[PDB]
Amino acid sequence: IERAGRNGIEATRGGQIFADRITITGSGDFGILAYASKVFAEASNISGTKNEPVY
Amino acid sequence: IERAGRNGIEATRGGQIFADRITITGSGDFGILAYASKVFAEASNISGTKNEPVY
Repeated sequence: IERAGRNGIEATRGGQIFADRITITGSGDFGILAYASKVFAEASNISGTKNEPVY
Repeated sequence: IERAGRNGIEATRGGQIFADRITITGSGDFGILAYASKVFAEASNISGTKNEPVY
């Protein structure tokens, strides 16, 4: 993922998201956002996040 | 979910039950029950439960 206008990854209302080595770049908001939902990322390359990377 | 004869939600023996604004009412037993299992209910509206609502 790259150049996201908003959160690079958003998981809302209990929706799990699987990820292993996903590269995140230039997101408008939090690169990874958990909203009562799980997110898995064994590795990552979160970069260029205007707000806090992991939320 | 209304007027259940037993626990209005049940995740047993594993498994997951997704829920966001789920409404329960009048359940005969536990409003939400879990046996080694995940249950997600962000904004549940448990009501009229005879036994303990969340278990």
